[PDB]
Amino acid sequence: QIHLVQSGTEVKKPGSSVTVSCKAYGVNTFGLYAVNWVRQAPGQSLEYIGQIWRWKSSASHHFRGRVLISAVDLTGSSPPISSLEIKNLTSDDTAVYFCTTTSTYDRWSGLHHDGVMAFSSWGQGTLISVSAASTKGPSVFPLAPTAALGCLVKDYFPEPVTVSWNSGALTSGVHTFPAVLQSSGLYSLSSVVTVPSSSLGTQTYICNVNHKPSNTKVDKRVEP
Amino acid sequence: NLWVTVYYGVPVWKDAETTLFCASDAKAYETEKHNVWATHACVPTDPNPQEIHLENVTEEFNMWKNNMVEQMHTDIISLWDQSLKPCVKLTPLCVTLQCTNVTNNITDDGELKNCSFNMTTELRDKKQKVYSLFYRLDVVQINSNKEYRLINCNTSAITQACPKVSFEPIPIHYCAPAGFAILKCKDKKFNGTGPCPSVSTVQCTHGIKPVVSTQLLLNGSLAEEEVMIRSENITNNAKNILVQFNTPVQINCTRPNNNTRKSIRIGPGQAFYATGDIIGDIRQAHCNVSKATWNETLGKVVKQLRKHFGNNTIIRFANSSGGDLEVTTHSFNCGGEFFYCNTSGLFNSTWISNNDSITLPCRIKQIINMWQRIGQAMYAPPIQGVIRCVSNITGLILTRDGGSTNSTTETFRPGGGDMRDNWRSELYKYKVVKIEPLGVAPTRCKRRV
Amino acid sequence: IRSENITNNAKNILVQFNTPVQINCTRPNNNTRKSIRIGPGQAFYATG
Amino acid sequence: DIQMTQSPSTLSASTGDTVRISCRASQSITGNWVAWYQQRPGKAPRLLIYRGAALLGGVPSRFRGSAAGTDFTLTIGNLQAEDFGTFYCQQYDTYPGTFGQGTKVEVKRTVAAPSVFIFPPSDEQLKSGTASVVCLLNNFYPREAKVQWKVDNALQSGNSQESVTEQDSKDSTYSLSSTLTLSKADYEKHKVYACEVTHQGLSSPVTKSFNRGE
Amino acid sequence: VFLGFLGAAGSTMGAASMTLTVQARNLLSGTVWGIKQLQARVLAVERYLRDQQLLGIWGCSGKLICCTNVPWNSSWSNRNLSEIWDNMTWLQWDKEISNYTQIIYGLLEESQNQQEKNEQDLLALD
Amino acid sequence: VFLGFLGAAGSTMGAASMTLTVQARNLLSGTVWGIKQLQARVLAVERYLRDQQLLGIWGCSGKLICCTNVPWNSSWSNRNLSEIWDNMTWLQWDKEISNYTQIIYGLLEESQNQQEKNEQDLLALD
Repeated sequence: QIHLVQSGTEVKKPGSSVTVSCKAYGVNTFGLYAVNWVRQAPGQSLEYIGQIWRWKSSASHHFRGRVLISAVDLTGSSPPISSLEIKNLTSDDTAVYFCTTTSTYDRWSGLHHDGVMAFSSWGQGTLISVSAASTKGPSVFPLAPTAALGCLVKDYFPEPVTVSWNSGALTSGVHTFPAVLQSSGLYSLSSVVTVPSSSLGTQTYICNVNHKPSNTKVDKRVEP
Repeated sequence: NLWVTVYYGVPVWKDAETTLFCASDAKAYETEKHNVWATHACVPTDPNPQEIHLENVTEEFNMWKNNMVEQMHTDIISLWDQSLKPCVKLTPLCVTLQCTNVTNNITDDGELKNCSFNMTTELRDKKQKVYSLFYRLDVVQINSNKEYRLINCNTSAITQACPKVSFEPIPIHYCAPAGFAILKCKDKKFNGTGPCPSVSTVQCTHGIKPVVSTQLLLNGSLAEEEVMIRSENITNNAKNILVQFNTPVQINCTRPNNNTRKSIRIGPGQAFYATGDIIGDIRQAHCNVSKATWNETLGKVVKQLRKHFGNNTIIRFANSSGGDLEVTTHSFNCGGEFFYCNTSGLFNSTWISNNDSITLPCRIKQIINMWQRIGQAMYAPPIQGVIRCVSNITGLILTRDGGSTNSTTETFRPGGGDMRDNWRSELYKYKVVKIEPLGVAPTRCKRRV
Repeated sequence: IRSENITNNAKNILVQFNTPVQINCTRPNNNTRKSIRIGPGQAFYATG
Repeated sequence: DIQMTQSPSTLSASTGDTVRISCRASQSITGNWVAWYQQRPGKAPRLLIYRGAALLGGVPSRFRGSAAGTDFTLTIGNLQAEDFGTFYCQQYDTYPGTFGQGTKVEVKRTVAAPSVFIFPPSDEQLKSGTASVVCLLNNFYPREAKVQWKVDNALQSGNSQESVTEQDSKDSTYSLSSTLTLSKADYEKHKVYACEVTHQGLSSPVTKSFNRGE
Repeated sequence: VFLGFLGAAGSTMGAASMTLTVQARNLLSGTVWGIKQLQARVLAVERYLRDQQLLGIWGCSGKLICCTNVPWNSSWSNRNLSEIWDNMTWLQWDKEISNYTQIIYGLLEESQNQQEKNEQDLLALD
Repeated sequence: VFLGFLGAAGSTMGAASMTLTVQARNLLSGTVWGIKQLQARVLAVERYLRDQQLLGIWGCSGKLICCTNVPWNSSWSNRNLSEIWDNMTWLQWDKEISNYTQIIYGLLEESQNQQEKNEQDLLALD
C-alpha cells in the first residue's frame, strides 16, 4: 500500500529558507505517479503550490520563482521521494504543507487533466511556523470568579502549552481554548472551568501550565 | 453554436488485449522432420516487416504487465504436449533397474549406469532383456547389487518426444489482427516502464526464438548504446531484474561423448530410443566462454549500475542459493538434448570502483517435467554422437540479496525459472491496443431536415 | 398440475409447489478415504 | 484562476440523514473536473469523489456527486458518525487547481443560550504594562455568535481577538473566548467596561460588564 | 500524404482528418494451434459491422464524414472551433468527450432517423 | 417512447412503426463445450448481412423506411389504409401478406434496381 511520510516539524525565522522531505513508500515510480504540493493555512482552505509530473517541475504563478520542487526515483535503499523548498519566508507562509501522490498511468483516469489533477494519496503533513520571535516561557495570570474561573496563558512561543487543573484533579467542565497568534507574533490562550459557587471557598483551584520549548513550568492559584 | 459530428476511421485507439498469432517465416518451416519444435501450422512472416512511425504520440509502456508473455508462456507448453501425444508413451518404462557404476579406471572421488532390466516386446506374451546407459538424474535407487528405478515413477506419467520432432528454437513473430496492432518502443535507453518516447507500430514482432532456457538468454535481441537495466520495481529484491546486451557473447556448448541410440521395440507402433555405450574416450559436457570480453563486460556493466546505485560503491558476484536443478543450474536444449551446467566461477568476483578463456561443467537429463506440471512428464531421446551447439548470449535475469549491513555491499546471483521472464526479453518493446475509429467532436456542421 | 396429455397414463405428469419442503439428508457413517497409487499419475481413492 | 464558492459554510445533521453540500464555480466546467475531499481536524484529507461522480476505490456508496453546468453537489445519504467533519470542493479544469472555502458538518443539538462571564485584568497584569479583559461564552449552540466591547457606551474594534473550542462529544456544544487587549495607560481612561453577546438563544442581547474595582 | 496506419495521430484533428480512408481501409484487411490464427480475425468483421451499423442507424449512412441536427450542448466540452479541431488532437479531444458520448448518441439515433427518416415516408407518401 | 425490444408488438403497425431502431440496434448485440458458446453468435451476422444484402439490392439503400414504384396488386390481401396500419398488427398483417411476399420481392430487386439504377447510368453518361 502507498504511504507518504514527510519530514519532521520545523520552526524558522523570516528571510530564511527550508526544505521538507516526502517519503513515498508504495509508489512504484514517479513516472507513473505525480507529486503535488498543497498548502493549508491555519483554519482556512488549501492552496496549490506546485507539482512534478513527467519530471517537470511547476509553480503557481503566485509562487512563481519563490519555490523549488524536486524529486528522485527510489534508491535501492529507499522509495522515491519529493522535496519542497521555500525561500524568503514571511509570516504569511505559516501553514501545513501536504504531499500528494496521484497515479498518472491511465490517460482516461479522470484524476488528471493535462497536468492539472486531483490528489489521490496524501501524507501526514509538515507544520512550518514563520515568526521572528524566539523561545519564551509563558506569563500566567488568574481569571478570578454556578460560577466560572480560569487561567490566562499569555505571551508564549513557540507552541504548544498544556494546561491541567489541580495536577489533573479537575477535568470535568474544563475548556482549554486553542492558541491565538498575537500582533506581537506571540501566542496566548486561556483555560476556563465551570464549578459550583458553593465550593469556591471550600476547595482551592490551581492550574498547571507547562511549556517544553522553554522548559518552563508554573502553577498559578486562581484565588477568588 | 456547436453540434455533434461523427467521423469514421479517426486515429483514436484504446488499450485492450486479444489472442495473437505466430510467424515462423518460411525458412525454419522447411526444417520439417515431422514437426520440428514449434513450426507446424505457423503463419509466414511478412517479407517486408513494415514498421510505421507515429508522431506526437506519447504512449506509456509496461513490459511486466504485458499480456503477450502469458500467451507465449502457455502456447509453448500446449505445443509441447501436442508433440508428446502422438509420440511414444514411456509409462511402461517404470521398472526395477539393475545398474552398475560405469566402466572406468577408478580416479573418481560414475553418474552413468549400465542398466539391465526385464522389458516387453511388440508381441504381448514374450518379453525383453535389455541394457541401457542412464544419467544419474533420471533414476533413483530403492532399498547382492543395488537396484534402481526411474525418478518420475511416483509422480507423473512419462512420455517420450518422438525423435522426429525436435526441440530446436525457431524464430517466431507474434502478430495481431485487424482493428488492433502492435507497438514497438525503439528508444535506445529505455527501462521498460513509464512512457516510451519512440513509438512505432508493426503488425508482427521480429524473429523471436522461443528459447526454453534458464539463467541465460541465447540468440535473442541486443540492446543499444549503454547496456540497459530494466526492472519492474528495483526496491523489491524479490522481483526479477532483466538486462540486455549491446555486445553479443560467444559460447560453445558440447557433449563430447559419442553416443549410441538403441531403438527397442515396445510396439506395435510404439518403440523406445535408449542410450548405447560411449565409443572411445569418456568425457563430459561443457561450454567455453572468453574470459577477456567477460571481464570487460562486467566492467562496462558495473559502470552502468553506478548510475542507478551510488556513484562509487562495492559490487560482489556469488553463486546461486538453492532450488530445483532447473533453477540452480542452466537449462536449455542443445540440438536434441537438455544440458544442465554448473555456473560458479563466472560469478566469483568483488568489484569496487576504479590471455585465456573460461569453462563450465555440464550435465544432461532426459526425463524432464519442465514447467513443473505434474501428472505428465517427458523423456528426451538421446542424440547419436558428439553434440555441439554455438549460442550468442543476449540477455540476463538476476535477483538481489537483503538488508545485511547499511549501505555496505550488494550481492547478485542467478535467478528466474519462470519462463515468462524468457519471453519478456524480446517483448519489452511491445504491447497491444485497439482502435476506436468512431469519434464525436463539435463543429458548426449540422445534417439536413 | 401440468401434463402434456392426462388421458394417457404413460405420459409423465409434473407438479410445482407453492410451498418448499425441507429435507435433511445424511450419511451418518464417518468414512476414511484410502488413496492407493495405481500410477504414475493414476491413483484410486478407496473407502476406509 | 477558477474561484470555487462553497455552500453552506456550516450545516448540522444527524445519523441517517440525507445531506447536501453545494459548490458553485465562477466559470462553467463542462469536463466535470471537480473533486470532493473530507478533512477531519488534524488528519490529512481523503479523496472521496473525482471527475464529478467518480467514486475512489474504497469510498462508500453513500457518497455520490452530481455535476450540472456551474453548480456541483456532493450528497451524503445515511450520514454516519465517521462522516462528520469539514468538506472541500476542488476544480482542476484550469491551472492552477483551486479549492473551496469549506463546509463544516456538525452534529445537531437543541439551541442553547450561552453562559456569559466577564473577567477583568489581573492586578499582576497591571504592573506588567499590559491589560487583558476576557469575555467567556460557554456551551453555545449554534456556533454563530457575535461579541463587541463597549466602553463609555462607545464601540471598540480592531483590538479584540476570539478563540472557539471544538465539538464536544458529550454535550455537542461550543464555547468561545473573546480577549480584548490594550495598553496599561489606556485602561484607566474610563470607568465602565462591557461585553455584549448577540445570540439566537437569547431573547434580547445580554450585556455583562464591570466597573473598575467592583 | 501517406502516413501509413495511425500516422496522423499526434497532429490535431483539423489536419488529422485526412487519414480517414487510410484507417478505414486497414480496419477490415479483407487439431490445435491452427485455432490460434482462426479466432483472431473474427473480431475484425464484428468491429467493422458495428461501425457500419452505428453509421447506418445514425443520420449519416455514408462514410468518413457526417453532420447532425443534434446541437452541441454547452454541457459538452465547451471549446471554440480552433480549440476543438486546431488545438486538440483526436486522443486529447475524445478524452474530453469520453463522458457524454452516449448523450450525443441517443440524439444521433433517435432524434434523427426515428424523426427525419420517419419524415421521409410522410413527405413521400403522396 | 421505448417499451423495450418488441415492445409495441401486439399494437397495430401505424402505432408500431417506432420500434424500428430498437430492433435494428438489438439485432447484432456487439476443446469441447467452448463450442456451445461459439455457434450461438454465428447466425446473427449471417442474418444481419442477409438483411443488408437484400436491403441493398432493394431500391431503398437506407434503413428502417422505404417506398416503392411497385404497385400493390388488388389480389394482395386488399385492405384499406386504416385496415393495414391501424387495425392490423405486424404479425396479423404478415400473416395476410406472407403468401405474396416473394411476388413483392422480385419486383423490389428487379423492377427497381435492375431498372432504375440501370437508368442512372443512362441519365448520367454525359
